Amino acid sequence: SAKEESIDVDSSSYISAENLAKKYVFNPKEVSEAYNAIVALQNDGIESDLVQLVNGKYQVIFYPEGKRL
Amino acid sequence: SPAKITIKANKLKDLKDYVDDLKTYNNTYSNVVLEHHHH
Repeated sequence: SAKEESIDVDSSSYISAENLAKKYVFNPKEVSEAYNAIVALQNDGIESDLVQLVNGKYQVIFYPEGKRL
Repeated sequence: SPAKITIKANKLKDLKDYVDDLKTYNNTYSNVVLEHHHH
């Protein structure tokens, strides 16, 4: 078994960044690389597999390391 | 179970802001570990 979670930041109800971080431990390098990719696309038009327009929204994907204690 | 988290926004600015907040909190919670050693 595996869990897919969608967080639609444009929707009426989604998990807060604070609560997502409370729930999961993320590899900081993963998150940093995605953040930088978003900035590069926004500022300089640099395309990356990390940040894609899919079905009308830009998206990033994260694979949490663990459930936070 | 293994988890795959997809974060989506129509505007890059909104996606950026969510990820920026996530980055901040993820780092803060990880820093708590180091604080326990410092203190």
